[PDB]
Amino acid sequence: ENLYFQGHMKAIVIGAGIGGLSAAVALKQSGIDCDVYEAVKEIKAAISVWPNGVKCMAHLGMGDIMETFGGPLRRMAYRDFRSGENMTQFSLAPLIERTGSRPCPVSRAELQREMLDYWGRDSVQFGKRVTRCEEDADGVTVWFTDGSSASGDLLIAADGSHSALRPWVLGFTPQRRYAGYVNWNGLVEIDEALAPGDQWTTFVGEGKRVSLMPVSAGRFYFFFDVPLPAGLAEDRDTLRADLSRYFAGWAPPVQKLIAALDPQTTNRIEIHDIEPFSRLVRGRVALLGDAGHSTTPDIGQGGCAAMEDAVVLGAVFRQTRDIAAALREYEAQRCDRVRDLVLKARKRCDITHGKDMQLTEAWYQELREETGERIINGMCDTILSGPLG
Ligand SMILES: Cc1cc2nc3c(=O)[nH]c(=O)nc-3n(C[C@H](O)[C@H](O)[C@H](O)COP(=O)(O)OP(=O)(O)OC[C@H]3O[C@@H](n4cnc5c(N)ncnc54)[C@H](O)[C@@H]3O)c2cc1C
Ligand SMILES: O=c1[nH]c(=O)c2[nH]c(=O)[nH]c2[nH]1
Repeated sequence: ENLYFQGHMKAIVIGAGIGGLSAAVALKQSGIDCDVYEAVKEIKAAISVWPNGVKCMAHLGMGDIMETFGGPLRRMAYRDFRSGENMTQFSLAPLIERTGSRPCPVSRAELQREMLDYWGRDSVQFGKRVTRCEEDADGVTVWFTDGSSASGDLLIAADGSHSALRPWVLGFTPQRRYAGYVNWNGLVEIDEALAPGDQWTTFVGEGKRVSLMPVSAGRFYFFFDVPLPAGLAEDRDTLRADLSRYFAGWAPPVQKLIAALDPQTTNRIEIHDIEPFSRLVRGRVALLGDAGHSTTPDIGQGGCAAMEDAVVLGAVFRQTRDIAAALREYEAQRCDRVRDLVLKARKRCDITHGKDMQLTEAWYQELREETGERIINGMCDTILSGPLG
């Protein structure tokens, strides 16, 4: 009856990705007991964690993970696809000073592992795939495909971009929108024949991108973007040849990358987003992370946004036990932010990948005249609009 006492407030968190584990950690900080449920039986290339996300991780008590595994990112450059020459290059030092943290690219595998380690695998029930939630005046209940169910006071749906709970919260089923390009990504060992080990290097041209950024342990996170129709007959077996075709004529470092990579460990993903929602919560249930907002990766803010969601979620429960009031405040704080992030990503996606090839050529022109000041400013804007400023 006094809801502050241990065992009187139970949150059910669905999903053990970045969002779910962040949310559980944040809820626990605010004195709420969480049971975490995850669909897959076992976990299974990288994420750029900008300073807004880093400060969130620090706030959540998980700062050591970022310091330890974050790649040494200190500068960036854009290179011409033919010449391979610098169009613009500059250090990120100024951004790090304005935002208060260094950027931390981290391998997805390592980030996930460390966060599970931190939360503790024993407090996660795997093979638990949620199908339905229902709420009464007393609480909320969810059902799992294996026939079990669980009840609690609060439900956090952090079940990803294909969220099963999302339709119940919204009242309809949003659909994923193909963003018009395909991303190939993976990891390779740092070889300065490709690019500098402390910088994020992107080759641009023809509405395409080839990118390298350092994660931990002397490795590069790499990705290739190509504007393409969805559904092409292309997989890991067709991979090297596909990339060779798509990037014919591109500077030698790119050919070096295509030869260096391992197709068996390289991901090919057709990029989608979802039109932003105007609601994130319903009763005792809140969407968090990709479940509440699904963006293209184009400004590297997807995982950061889920961390931001969690920080705000913990904060709204810090000094209240009125679930309905807390979740309305969560929604109030998050909804405009994640809308802007999805739309910002979308716009950048469209400029980068030649939706209008002239706008794209104009962007390349701006990169030729770029000192770094305008880009740094733009990045700071995105970062400083986060909950921890
Ligand atoms: C190619 C690419 C590059 C990216 N780069 C960046 C970047 O540089 N920086 C950045 O900040 N973000 C980046 N992102 C975005 C980032 O990866 C995601 O936003 C982030 O992983 C979302 O976390 P999440 O927990 O909400 O979703 P997920 O990581 O997808 O986790 C959801 C979890 O829920 C589980 N689940 C699904 N359905 C059910 C069910 N019904 N019942 C129970 N559990 C279920 C899933 O198994 C999964 O473990 C990138 C994304 C992509 C695709
Ligand atoms: O602009 C991008 N930033 C990223 O952090 C990222 N990650 C990715 O796969 N594609 C992109 N694009």
